[PDB]
Amino acid sequence: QEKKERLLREATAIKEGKKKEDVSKKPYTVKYGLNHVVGLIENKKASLVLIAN
Amino acid sequence: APVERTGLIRGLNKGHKTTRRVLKERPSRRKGAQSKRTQFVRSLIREVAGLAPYERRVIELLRNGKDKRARKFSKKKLGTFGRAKRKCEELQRIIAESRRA
Amino acid sequence: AIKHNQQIPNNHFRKHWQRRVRCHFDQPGKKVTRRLARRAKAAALAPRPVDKLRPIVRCPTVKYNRRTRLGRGFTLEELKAAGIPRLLAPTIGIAVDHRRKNLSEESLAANVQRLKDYKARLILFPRKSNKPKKADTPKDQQTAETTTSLRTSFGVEQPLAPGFTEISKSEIPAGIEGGAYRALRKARSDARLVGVREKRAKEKAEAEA
Amino acid sequence: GALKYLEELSKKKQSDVVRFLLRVRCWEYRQLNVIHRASRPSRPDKARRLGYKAKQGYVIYRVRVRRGGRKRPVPKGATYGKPTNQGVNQLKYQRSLRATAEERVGRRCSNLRVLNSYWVNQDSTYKYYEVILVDPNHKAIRRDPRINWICNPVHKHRECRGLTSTGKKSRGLNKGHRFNKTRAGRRKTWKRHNTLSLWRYR
RNA sequence: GUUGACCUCGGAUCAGGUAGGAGGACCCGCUGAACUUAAGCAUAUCAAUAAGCGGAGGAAAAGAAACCAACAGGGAUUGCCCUAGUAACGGCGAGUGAAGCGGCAACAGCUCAAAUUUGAAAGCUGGCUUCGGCCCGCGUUGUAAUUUGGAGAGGAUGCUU
RNA sequence: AAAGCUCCUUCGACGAGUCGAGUAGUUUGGGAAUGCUGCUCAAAAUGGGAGGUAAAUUUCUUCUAAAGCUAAAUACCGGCC
Repeated sequence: QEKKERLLREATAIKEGKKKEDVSKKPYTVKYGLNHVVGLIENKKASLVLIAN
Repeated sequence: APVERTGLIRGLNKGHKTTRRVLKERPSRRKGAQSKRTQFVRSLIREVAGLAPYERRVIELLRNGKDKRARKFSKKKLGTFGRAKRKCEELQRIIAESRRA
Repeated sequence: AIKHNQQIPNNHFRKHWQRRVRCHFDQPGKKVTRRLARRAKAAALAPRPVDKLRPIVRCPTVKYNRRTRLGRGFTLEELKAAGIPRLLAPTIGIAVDHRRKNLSEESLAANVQRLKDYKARLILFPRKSNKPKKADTPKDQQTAETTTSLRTSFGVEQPLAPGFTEISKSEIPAGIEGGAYRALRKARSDARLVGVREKRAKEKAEAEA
Repeated sequence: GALKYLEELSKKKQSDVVRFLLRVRCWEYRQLNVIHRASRPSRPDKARRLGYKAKQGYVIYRVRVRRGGRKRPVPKGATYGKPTNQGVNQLKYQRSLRATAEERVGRRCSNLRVLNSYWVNQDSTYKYYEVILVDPNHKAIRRDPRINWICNPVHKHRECRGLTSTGKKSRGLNKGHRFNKTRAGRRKTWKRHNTLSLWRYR
């Protein structure tokens, strides 16, 4: 729901001349996916890790 | 770089004279080369999994003991003389570092 | 059961050979089929030749070492020297050999000459007539007599180097210092004794020191 | 990235961690049927390496085999032949247990195709294999061009014709001076070497 | 306690699908003899054949080298001629017996695993729709683009498609 | 948006109860053992295989296995003509 409206919002902005990255902002989210997370900690970018048992 | 040929057959460096050249290395010949990423993984997994039964036996045989039994035992278990030598020489390194540690 | 002086026979007719006998009673019939296929293929490739350019190659044994013949494809280094895109080459009929490599410099030189004078003799129709491009043919040197075999028009000029030549007298060189039969004997004996001679020399130096 | 670590760990089938794990899982089997479904692969890296994907139409089965050499089935011990071939009790089968395992699973699932198989566990009297199969009638399969080559009517039941990886091994399909008599098909080359050809103008 | 999820194992004349049999001249496998020859006969030969069993197509199989070579080196696979009744095997008896190179027919190259899109699962079966889309579901224990050793990734630089 | 070419400090991931060894049976022209299969042991990173006589020491040559697809030259009178 949020993604579809967000993609619509930026679409209507690209048609009057203003480029993208101007109606939106840098996102902060949590990360997941087994191999994905392994990379994030191999690169020393992670701060806390929670593992299921 | 490459040596020249003598120009007459039936000799020690026989051949037909030509200007041999050096050619850039093919990407298919770097097969058994060490890479700085695989070594990280192997070290971690070794310290997670541990040693093997026959490995432990030759450790106690190698330390505080002679060395011909170690090589004979390793060949009987591993199959060939060449692999036995490499395993013993590499295995010597791990025990030696621990003592230095 | 031999009875007279004959040659000892050996005829490998002891299995059920009669069940696997091949007879070629359709030799002319097949020939006709092959010719029909070639004409159909020639009609499909309307202005292009039928074959594909091959490079020059030397036979790989000590016997047959003298002759040359056609190869399978041009190496990647040969294409780069002539200045031909890696991927465009197969399209325009030049072949490519993934796995051959150039050790000397005469085969390299021979083949780049082959490519260069081929590109000079190559027409190239544009992809769309109403919009020509820079690398196409300018539509006026576009009508000329063409070839279709490409094996006879580009075959090996001479497989074997000329048999004999002539030189003025008093220009004939002199042989090896002592004979040309003693040279062979000496060059043979040296390689026979390479191991022993080097070992004997090495021991003396280390032992004395 | 983690899948690389899995490959490196599963190589050491003697370490205490690995050896214990097999011991428990092998008891989990041998209590179920000889052939039964598996909800998901037990060796994700080894399955991915062989073409298994995670999307509707891919299935994984598990099978058990008897193990050991093959005894000649004949009444009592009589063979009624010459002494050169009358042994019954040290003979060996000419295909691999993998092939036998694959064939039984294919007969069970008569509407799928057999892709590959791999080794999971092993006992004194059994060997356990896992088999990867593909559905050739699903739309999600027919849509993708990396696999839809299997939907053609020429790949029917290739496990029992000897076209999987284990089948190609038990036949002599490799290049070189070593695989001479079987490079292109043992029967085919025998016919070629043993035919007698006559032309018109001899 | 109530409620709501997950994992494994089931029911249903649930919605939609698919295999068996025939033919088997040619093809891919498994299993597998003896008559006969050796002037007897047991290793050997007939034969890696006949009979039995499983699996497909108009062709099938094989195939882009963990190849051949020891050269001034060749370059996927298939077939004919030659190599050659040769190297070799064999109560070294009867007998059996390939391969490289060379000429020709026909030619055609390629995709996946192992990398974090992480500034946005960008992917897909099914149902309804008026054709614009929507809903549940699959899926992060990994679906698309990117890379396959000929390389490639990361950097500059100017051209072309 | 996507693609091709010329240069570069530096990086450059590459398939495991597999390869290999011992032993048994079968087969091949393959001979101190060519391929296949059962049992026991069971690897490595300039590593590994091969280089047609078993073994040790020191060099050299050539490719990169244990995952996959693809027409033509070829066989056949079984089916329809």
